Amino acid sequence: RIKKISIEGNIAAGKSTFVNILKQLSEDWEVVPEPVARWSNVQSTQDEFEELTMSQKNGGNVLQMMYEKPERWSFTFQTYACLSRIRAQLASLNGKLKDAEKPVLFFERSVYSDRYIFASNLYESESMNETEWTIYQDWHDWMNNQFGQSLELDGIIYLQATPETCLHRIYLRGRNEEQGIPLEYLEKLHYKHESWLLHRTLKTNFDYLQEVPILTLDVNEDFKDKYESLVEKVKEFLSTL
Amino acid sequence: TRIKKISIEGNIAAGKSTFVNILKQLSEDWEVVPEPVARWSNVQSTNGGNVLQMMYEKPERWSFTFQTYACLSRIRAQLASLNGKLKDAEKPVLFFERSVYSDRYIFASNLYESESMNETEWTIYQDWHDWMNNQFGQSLELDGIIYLQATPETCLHRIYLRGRNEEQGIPLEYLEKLHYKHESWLLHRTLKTNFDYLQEVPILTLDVNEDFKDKYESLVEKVKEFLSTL
Ligand SMILES: Nc1ncnc2c1ncn2[C@@H]1O[C@H](COP(=O)(O)OP(=O)(O)O)[C@@H](O)[C@H]1O
Ligand SMILES: Nc1ncnc2c1ncn2[C@@H]1O[C@H](COP(=O)(O)OP(=O)(O)O)[C@@H](O)[C@H]1O
Ligand SMILES: Cc1cn([C@H]2C[C@H](O)[C@@H](CO)O2)c(=O)nc1N
Ligand SMILES: Cc1cn([C@H]2C[C@H](O)[C@@H](CO)O2)c(=O)nc1N
Repeated sequence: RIKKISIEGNIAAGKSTFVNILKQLSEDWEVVPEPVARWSNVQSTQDEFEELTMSQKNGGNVLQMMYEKPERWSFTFQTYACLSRIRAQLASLNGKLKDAEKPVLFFERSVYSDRYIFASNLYESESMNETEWTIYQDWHDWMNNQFGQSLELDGIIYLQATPETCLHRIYLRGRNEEQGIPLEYLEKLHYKHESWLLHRTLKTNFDYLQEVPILTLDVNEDFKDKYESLVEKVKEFLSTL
Repeated sequence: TRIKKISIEGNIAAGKSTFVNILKQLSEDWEVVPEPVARWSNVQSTNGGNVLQMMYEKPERWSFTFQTYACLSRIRAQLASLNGKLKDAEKPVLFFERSVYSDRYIFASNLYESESMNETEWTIYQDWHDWMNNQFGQSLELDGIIYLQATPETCLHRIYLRGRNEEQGIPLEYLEKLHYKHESWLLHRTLKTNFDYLQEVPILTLDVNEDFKDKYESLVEKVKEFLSTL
């Protein structure tokens, strides 16, 4: 019964900012954030006895390892990115909004952006070879088939910001791992988003996506400047779902 | 599922595919899930890369990728076989050529120990494994284990007999390391896992060091009867 809406857009477009403010408008609205923290500090579960005397230690930073050496670390990062996402998304689908009249769960990105934007771009850039790309897609396909329609989207909200805006916002936010990202990299990700969500020319292995409704919102302005009209557009869009 | 799931464990070229292929023929109630080794030497969706070779040749670069794919393809194969085969059989048994537990606590673990995977790769692999099995752990849980015991020297010889190109450079001491993990898991039972049910699972240990021209009859009957106790 929970409607599932993906917020899509480039790095530092303003997705987290927008959606976590937006969700306050209704007790029936919740967000699943992207597990970026879990990527910059890699941890696995402690044993039940061990956790009582041993601290959960800071782990490696796979996000940073990927940015430093994408040709070595991209496949590892993308596999983990998508696994951590699915785990978090399924749990919120299963455990939240059990008392909502019109429950909406907003996902910060989707398994589709993992594959068709980010990993695809890494492949195109030869940061993943043929074997890695085949394995990744094989895995991604298998996992999607395993769930029925459970993660399937009801709608996508595309926050469209220029590569230049995103580059500035990466600096504003100050994530250490992202400070070396050049404009050329953001432009590549921009183009993939435009093909997928705006021009709608991008073909995926998931045919329902060809027909999922998409709301495109320009987020280039300062947050106060367009927020009202954005909220109005979002609410009108949800009414149609 | 009411399908009995039995894992066949043992070192490289101990004789597991050979044994399970013999076993299979005893009843129409018995099926096998082989390791999809062909998918590992020829990477393809559903002539590609040989990720088995890439791992053996460059294990600090390729071990994690290989271990992830191997386990993923096993879970895929094992689940398919449950979903479709036997079910409606009298006393269904499914024999697995290895398990998700040997993937992790034998193969991947040895790679981490040998520094072929770093801390980050090992932590990611364990997180991946815990989760992948939290969904599919229940449906794949083992009823029994058959441990096919062969010396590292026997295994090295059989690697030669079989002639898989990728394996011809594996040294005796690599086989020794895998042997020690098997014995610790299945004989000494000193290897502890994240899966508490396993400590309860009965194990039939079979010595397969001898030429099969010899004592194979006893072994097979001895399985037929182990399964009666389950
Ligand atoms: N419309 C906006 N105007 C000014 N700053 C913004 C706007 N939207 C987001 N930000 C800021 O830009 C940075 C990136 O936003 P964030 O929501 O973290 O992006 P994303 O979730 O898409 O990666 C943050 O520092 C946030 O303060
Ligand atoms: N008991 C045995 N005696 C003689 N040869 C054997 C015996 N078991 C296996 N072999 C041979 O050894 C090789 C490895 O056996 P295989 O069943 O493929 O091993 P695994 O599946 O354990 O890797 C094959 O060439 C096989 O014909
Ligand atoms: C989903 C996702 C995100 N990122 C990066 C972009 C940001 O630097 C950080 C947070 O989204 O992770 C990535 O490389 N690949 C992905 N599949
Ligand atoms: C399951 C499994 C197998 N192998 C190797 C041993 C053999 O060379 C080949 C076929 O089992 O793959 C491996 O390195 N890691 C695994 N998790």
